[PDB]
Amino acid sequence: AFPPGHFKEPKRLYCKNGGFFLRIHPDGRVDGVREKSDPHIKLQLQAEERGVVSIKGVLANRYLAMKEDGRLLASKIVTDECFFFERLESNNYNTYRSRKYTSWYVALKRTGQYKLGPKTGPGQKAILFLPMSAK
Repeated sequence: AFPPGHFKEPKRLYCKNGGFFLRIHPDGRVDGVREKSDPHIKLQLQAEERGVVSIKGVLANRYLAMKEDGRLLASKIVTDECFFFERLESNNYNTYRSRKYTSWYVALKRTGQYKLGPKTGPGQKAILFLPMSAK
């Protein structure tokens, strides 16, 4: 598990697939971008309970959610679709697994689009995110 401080400061989440940072747009679209200065990739992780986080786009003021068909969007209000198990994998990247749809992961495709929940799974490059400083 992670200590305090992981949650104190905002983060960028760097995806192994394509080198995309996870981006939360003002209108609730979620996607990836390679540019580290994009203002919409500054995220805030918040511990909801042990090993569970919500992920907020700071500038968008919206929380990452995974929907029942597997799509990603970001909502103004926190709901049960906004919670993820955060786990450090053996390769030192993290995964984010839906607490509601427990086989599905937050993931980005090589195109920059999100990858639909049902196509995700362990061992994919698409599900691996490295948190780092937002500075």
